[PDB]
Amino acid sequence: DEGINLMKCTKNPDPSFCAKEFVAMRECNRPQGPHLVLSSSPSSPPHYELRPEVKHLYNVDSTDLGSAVAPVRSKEQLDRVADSLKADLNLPGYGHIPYKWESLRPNPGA
Amino acid sequence: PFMWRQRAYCAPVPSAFASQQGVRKPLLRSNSESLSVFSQIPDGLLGHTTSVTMGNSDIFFLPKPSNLLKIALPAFVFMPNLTIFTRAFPFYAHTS
Amino acid sequence: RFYFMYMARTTFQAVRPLLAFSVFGEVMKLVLATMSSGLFSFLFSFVLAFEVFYFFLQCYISYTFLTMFFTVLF
Amino acid sequence: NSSIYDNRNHEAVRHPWSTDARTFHPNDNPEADRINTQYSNMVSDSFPEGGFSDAPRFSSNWERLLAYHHGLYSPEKFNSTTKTADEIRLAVNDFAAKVHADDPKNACKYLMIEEFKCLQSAQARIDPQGAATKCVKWFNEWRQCAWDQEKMVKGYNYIEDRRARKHKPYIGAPDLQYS
Amino acid sequence: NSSIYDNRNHEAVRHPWSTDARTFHPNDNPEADRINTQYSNMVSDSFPEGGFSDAPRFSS
Amino acid sequence: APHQRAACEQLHSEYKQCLAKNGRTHFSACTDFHSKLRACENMLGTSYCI
Amino acid sequence: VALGASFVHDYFYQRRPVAWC
Amino acid sequence: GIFYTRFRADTKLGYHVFINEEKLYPDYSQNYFDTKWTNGRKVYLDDETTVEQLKAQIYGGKAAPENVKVACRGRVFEDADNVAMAVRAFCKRDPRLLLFQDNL
Amino acid sequence: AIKGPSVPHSILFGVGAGCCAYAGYYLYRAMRLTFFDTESVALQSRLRYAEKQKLFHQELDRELAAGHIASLVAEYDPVATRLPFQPMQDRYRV
Amino acid sequence: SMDHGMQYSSIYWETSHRTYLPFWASLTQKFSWKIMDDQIRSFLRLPKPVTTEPFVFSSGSPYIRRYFGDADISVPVPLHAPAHFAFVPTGTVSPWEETGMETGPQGA
Amino acid sequence: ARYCYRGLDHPFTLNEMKDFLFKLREQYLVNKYEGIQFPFVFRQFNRVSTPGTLEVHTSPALQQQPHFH
Amino acid sequence: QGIKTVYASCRYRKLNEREIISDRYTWLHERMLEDEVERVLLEQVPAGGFDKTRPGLLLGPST
Amino acid sequence: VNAFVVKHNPDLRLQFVAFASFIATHMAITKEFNDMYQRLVDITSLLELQAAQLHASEGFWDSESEQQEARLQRHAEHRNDLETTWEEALREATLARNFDVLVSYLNHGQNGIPPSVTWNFNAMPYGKENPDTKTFPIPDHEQPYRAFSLGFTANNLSGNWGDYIDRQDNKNALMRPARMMFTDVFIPTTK
Amino acid sequence: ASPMLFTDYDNTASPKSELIFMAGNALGYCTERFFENEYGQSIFMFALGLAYLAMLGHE
Amino acid sequence: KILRDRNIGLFNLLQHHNFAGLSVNNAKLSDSQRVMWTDLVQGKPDVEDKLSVDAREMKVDMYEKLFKQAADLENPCRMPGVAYLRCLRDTLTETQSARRSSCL
Repeated sequence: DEGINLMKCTKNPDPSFCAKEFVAMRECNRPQGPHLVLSSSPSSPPHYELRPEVKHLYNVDSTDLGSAVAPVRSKEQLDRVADSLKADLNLPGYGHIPYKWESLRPNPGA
Repeated sequence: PFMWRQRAYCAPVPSAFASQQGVRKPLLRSNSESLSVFSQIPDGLLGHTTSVTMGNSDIFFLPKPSNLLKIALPAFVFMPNLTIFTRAFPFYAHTS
Repeated sequence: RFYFMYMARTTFQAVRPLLAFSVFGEVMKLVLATMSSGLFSFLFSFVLAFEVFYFFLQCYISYTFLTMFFTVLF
Repeated sequence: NSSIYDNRNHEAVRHPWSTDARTFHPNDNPEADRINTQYSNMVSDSFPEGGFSDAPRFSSNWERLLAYHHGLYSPEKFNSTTKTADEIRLAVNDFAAKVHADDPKNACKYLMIEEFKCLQSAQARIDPQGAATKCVKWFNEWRQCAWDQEKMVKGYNYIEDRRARKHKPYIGAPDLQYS
Repeated sequence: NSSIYDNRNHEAVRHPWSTDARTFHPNDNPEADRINTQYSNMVSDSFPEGGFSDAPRFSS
Repeated sequence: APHQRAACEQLHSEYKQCLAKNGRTHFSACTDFHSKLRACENMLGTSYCI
Repeated sequence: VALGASFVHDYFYQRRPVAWC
Repeated sequence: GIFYTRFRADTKLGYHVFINEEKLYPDYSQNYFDTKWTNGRKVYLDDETTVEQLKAQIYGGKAAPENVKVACRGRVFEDADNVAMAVRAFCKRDPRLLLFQDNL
Repeated sequence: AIKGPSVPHSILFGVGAGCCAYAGYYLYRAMRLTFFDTESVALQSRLRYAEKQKLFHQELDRELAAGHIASLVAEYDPVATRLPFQPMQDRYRV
Repeated sequence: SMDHGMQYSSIYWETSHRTYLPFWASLTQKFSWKIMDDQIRSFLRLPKPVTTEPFVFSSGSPYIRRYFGDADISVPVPLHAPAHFAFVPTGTVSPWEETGMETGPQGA
Repeated sequence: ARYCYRGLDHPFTLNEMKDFLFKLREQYLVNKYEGIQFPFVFRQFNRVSTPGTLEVHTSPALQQQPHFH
Repeated sequence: QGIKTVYASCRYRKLNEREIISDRYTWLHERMLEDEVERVLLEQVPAGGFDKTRPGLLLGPST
Repeated sequence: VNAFVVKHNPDLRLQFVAFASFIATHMAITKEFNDMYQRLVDITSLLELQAAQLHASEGFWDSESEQQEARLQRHAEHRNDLETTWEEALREATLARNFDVLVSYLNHGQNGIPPSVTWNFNAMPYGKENPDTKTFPIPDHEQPYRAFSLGFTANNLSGNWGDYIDRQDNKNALMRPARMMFTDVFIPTTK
Repeated sequence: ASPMLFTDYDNTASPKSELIFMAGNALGYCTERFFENEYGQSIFMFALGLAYLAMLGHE
Repeated sequence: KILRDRNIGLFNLLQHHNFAGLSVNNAKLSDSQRVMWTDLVQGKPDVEDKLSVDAREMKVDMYEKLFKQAADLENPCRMPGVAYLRCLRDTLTETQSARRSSCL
């Protein structure tokens, strides 16, 4: 089924360029079975999952390798990530402006 | 792969000898990764930074008051006249 | 070879004022940086005025050579 | 210490044991005529032929063990002389023979051989940090050659874009074609 | 070492033997109320009561 | 992994402390911790009633 | 005409890249 | 002549050739207008040229020395390699090739 | 402010002009990207090439460090783990 | 004694060196077409880059992308816990001991 | 500009790599220590913060190092 | 030039698609070869698997 | 266009108001886009800082003197632990008169080992003329150009400022004392 | 011998027919160095100033 | 004390980085990797006739990569191992009976 689906997809490809089909075929063709699978969900985003009996072969804390689709662009997510990185770094000196072009505008240039 | 105690650039970082730390960061890393730029930092906005363009700022304006002047001025010749003596130009261009 | 000769002459006549304005200026600037007293400065003012006159002389000469080198019959 | 970006520059290296702190001074203002330009006479401008005067005599074996365990002693480094040109050449030629036997059809062969040669010539047994400072260029070239070989073995290429409107700075200029 | 006209100021003293180079730090910003002002509690602001940690054990 | 187990216990206690500090009206602040707590769950076979 | 030509020449024909931090 | 020169330069791609030792130099005594080899010669080649063809072109279709190999920026080429792609890989935009003897 | 000639009406006019300008910019870039761009494709290809190169160099450096650590297996002595007057454990790879 | 340092070198502008900034430069501001291009690609269903896919086919060993709040900012992370190997015997070397002084084959 | 538009797989030499790491270090120091300036990083600004009672002392003499003779 | 650029954009789009799919097919080919090799290797495993408790080779005494 | 504009803004003050509102709206939207891109760039800069902080944990920014001092510090701490433990063990085994006690003090203190070698940033060579960076000559058509400035008023050829790391004074020794005289502005040191 | 014992790499001769590219290479060098940058913008302004002065003198 | 601590630290480090030596004492290994290492240490590495020539090439490449990462140039067995695997590469398109004579 996986080979047939891959063959069908690659001639009328998806914007994903059939990546999920490719990895499904690669994991099916293993002798002892698939190490990596795509979790089935009622949830909107699917996740990559790792079988437990092969967890000792991979450098992972858990079986969940994250979502199978990239994040969506969001001001709020960017703010969150930047704040987390700033907190983890703990660098006194971020945002310090030793010289600013003298102007009525708050931010000269940008 | 021949002189390990003498080649420190190709050696693991001191965090690797320490035996203590979804996906985890790798346990083994070399100092030779210092010779690469995008080893640890990401390649985000790699090819889109030469596309942030900014325009020039020169203004080509100058008032031309000729009422102040009553004399002619000299002018340069920029190129040779090829509309006259065209056939002979390679043959007389070197003279004066 | 005549093209090389002519371009050499042209570039010299074009840079003559630049030299007179820049390198002798740097020399005068060295002397200004080094001198401290008042007598030497009084005497050096006349050297500076001489450099002014020399610059204007070189500018006139360059004008002459350029009107000679950019005059075409036809 | 040698680098200007070290605070204890031109100061003797500190060890757990007591050691004379008078430093070897390289020849910084050599004479014009240096009649003997052999390796024997050149090496004296940067290292002492008899080795450094910083060697220990341990009162016990456990001090030796602890120094080694913490990375502060190797007899290779501390109880040793300089290597002679003949010794260096023998080592280099043996390494080259072993590498040629390992693989003849390798492009990084002579680069690896060159970094080995430079380490031996720079006396890395006694100044490893100083020698690595000289040889990392050949290590980098080997690192480049490795990828250059892999991309030839596994056919890896990329879509080149069309030619730019101003690829040539001047119309009368020649556009030398490059692969 | 203590003096500002020394280059190794606020640095541990060097001995022929190996010694921990972590230094005693005097109390430079003490609290206002120091309820015990006896010598026992004052001496700890400038010296350690147990002595320094720089002592040797000689092999010979 | 006992190091990770103890780290996760510390993380869970921290999450409980933060949640108690904020209260059960303002609970959308601590969506920070689910990122790591779900990984804890998948790793140790544990549930945290998130 | 001079302002128009300068604007065009500067913001259409003489654009060059600038760094961003 | 101008047409030929400009077309060759603007279309074909050439390489500066060097040789390690004078004993490895080719024999050009007989052919006229070049009695002697000089290093740094610009050589224009086709995209289909191989290292064997280049070696034969250098040595004039005559018996070359033994274990001769080509390098560029320290990186040895295989003899069943396209010169263009080998240069593209190993020495991008520095086509200076060197012919040496690989005894080792 | 909706119809009549007034300062709010002029402000609305200017806002509409700005938004129409940005609509024009959107149209320009849409048509450019749809019909007049190969740089995106070329850069994507080059970035995939860069990814392959990056991972190769990473794996190579990791391999070298692993060999460096492997050079210590000769120094490793599992007999020193033995306690005096005790037997040696096969846990430490006899 | 490194933070909040004093001015150690002088700051100056040499005579007649150019500045390349006009009088409206403070009102000038930058711009990148990348956000608009991203919006247009998403709306028109144009070819996406492979950085949107977390799996990595660019090597033989398994890699997964870790994203920093956006699909444009990612790093590949290897998944394997790689096994290493040593064709070496144990207990055959004592580098701390000087062996040139001991009598024997190992010493010679 | 060298990698993605000229075709160089190895755009940076050892010098450029050193320069990159130097600049990385300078960035790190500027974000770590507030107000850091010339002698440690290439940077100069005028409006600095000083304690208020600024003491001025002579540097110590350069350390007498041992030497032969 | 505009006509040429439009045609080139179309061609480059198609070529990028084909190149991506080609690289992924090569990847899959190599992984399938690895799977075949592993399938053959698992036949050499002794009955009952490996004794992961002990060392495979005991290379010295323990007194 | 002129009709549509004058129909809705017949007077100069209204035309000026509409123009200013257009400018403000344009600037605001540009500010929005710039803020988004600025957030992305800030994230990338923070990850660069995180990389540099990682290097500092490994002692990459340290100097060889600092590395040796840390090594000696570990050595001394370990030595002191060992000798103190030895004194305690010998005292207890002497009062007990039993060798098994000494033996049992062998496991009262082992994570991994200290590193055998270290690499730092100051060991990487640098220099335009330093031959520690030169493997093979770089061709002339791939080397970058120095900036050119030449006029009657100023130039950049009477001096050399250097690279980003290895800088040098553009002015020469005789006019270095009079540097203030070669400047339109001068902001002296604070002392 | 090895390829790194070779040093004389900068003796890159080129055919004498390519001397016709003298002026082309010169103009390309001056373009890459001067004309396609800020000094080239200054030169363009200088040319415009020549035009301005010629017009002024004619009038 | 020092030797005990050092060697226990080495053991813990090797267990952390998942190393395997001549004494195969690692439980976290893959069975395929374990078979390969035990072939390299105790048995005879050889390609089976069941495999296709491409898979034989892949197996030999895996052997070479593994063995070259395991054994450095100072190792004495490196040259013989690489020679044996090179002979296997020479004799991939053959049977074990014909390959023995050449790889002996």
